[PDB]
Amino acid sequence: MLLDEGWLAEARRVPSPHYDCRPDDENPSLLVVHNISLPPGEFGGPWIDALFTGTIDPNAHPYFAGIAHLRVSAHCLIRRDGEIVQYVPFDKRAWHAGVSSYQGRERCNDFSIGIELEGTDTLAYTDAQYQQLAAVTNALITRYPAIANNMTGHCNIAPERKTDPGPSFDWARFRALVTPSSHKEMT
Ligand SMILES: [Zn+2]
Repeated sequence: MLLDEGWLAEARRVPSPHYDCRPDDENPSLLVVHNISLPPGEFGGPWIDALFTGTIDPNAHPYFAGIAHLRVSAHCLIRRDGEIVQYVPFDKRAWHAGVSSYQGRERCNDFSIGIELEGTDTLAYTDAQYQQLAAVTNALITRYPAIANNMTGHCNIAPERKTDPGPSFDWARFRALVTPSSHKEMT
């Protein structure tokens, strides 16, 4: 994949206005697949911008209203129109999940330099996302090799048929395109 100034190339730079710090240490290389929307990169929905400005009202549900108090920071957010946004480079650890576990490894927090996908009410995801994500993932695997067999989300803690409250990211398409437990070297 292209890299420019040691930053991820062909992406929109949106470095989060307040990063996190979590007291955990596991090698950062986990791919997180789920449809979320939290940061106001580009949209016209006032709820997302209200979070960052701070005027969010405890109406939607408790989790979102709760976590508002804590700043958020993702890593690479791919929007539903096949766009790549980058919030928080490989320098100064982020937080965007709560908890997740895969292959007898639980991550207490989203303490890994993965990806996150963004959409709004399952608005057309543009298959292009999967293709471009797979390209980024090829680079990321070649950087830190884990992701090649470590793809999960927040509901994929055990059953891969669910990945969040809205998967539909075609596990057969993605797993075939990405490293299929072959076309790898070293480990
Ligand atoms: Zn999630």
